[PDB]
Amino acid sequence: AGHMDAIKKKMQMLKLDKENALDRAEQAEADKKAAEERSKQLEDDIVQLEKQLRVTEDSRDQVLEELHKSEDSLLFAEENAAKAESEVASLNRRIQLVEEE
Amino acid sequence: AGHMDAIKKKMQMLKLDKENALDRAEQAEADKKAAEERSKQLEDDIVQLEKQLRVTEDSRDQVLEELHKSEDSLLFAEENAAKAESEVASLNRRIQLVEEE
Repeated sequence: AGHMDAIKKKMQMLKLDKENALDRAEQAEADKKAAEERSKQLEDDIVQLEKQLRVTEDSRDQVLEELHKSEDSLLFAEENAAKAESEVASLNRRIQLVEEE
Repeated sequence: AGHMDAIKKKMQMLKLDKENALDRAEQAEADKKAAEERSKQLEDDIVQLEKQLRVTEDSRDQVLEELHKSEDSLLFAEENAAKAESEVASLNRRIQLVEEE
């Protein structure tokens, strides 16, 4: 085995180390794309959830509107109750005065 | 028709008016309960929606966590890529120096 045979042997072992370093570079570069692809997936996920949030919020705002119309119904019913009670008291005074004629 | 016959007649017409006022009081009192019952219905509706909102929010917070772990994956992959690139350059210098022996 010549001087060059030995050098040959050592270049081969180094090339073997480099091939493994290269494998690791390729894994890492794959891992960078897998991560970037997922990050993108998830970022859209939140977009979708942000929109879903806005919906549930408009849908809530809508029950609130109905609530407000109902509260208004209630108050009008109270007003009407007092109006009729007043009318009944007025007719009772009138029947009393009529009876006394 | 006596003096009292006439008074009788007028008390009857007044009683008729009062019976109608009473009907209106009863409608109004019914309307006050219908409104209060609905207001209650809707107030619970929003409770339910407030809770649903909090869910969708926790579920969003959760995608965000996954996002953060993915971003972290990416950075680690970049670190690993540079590490391996460095190793490959180091082995290339070594093979060059070996060849020259």
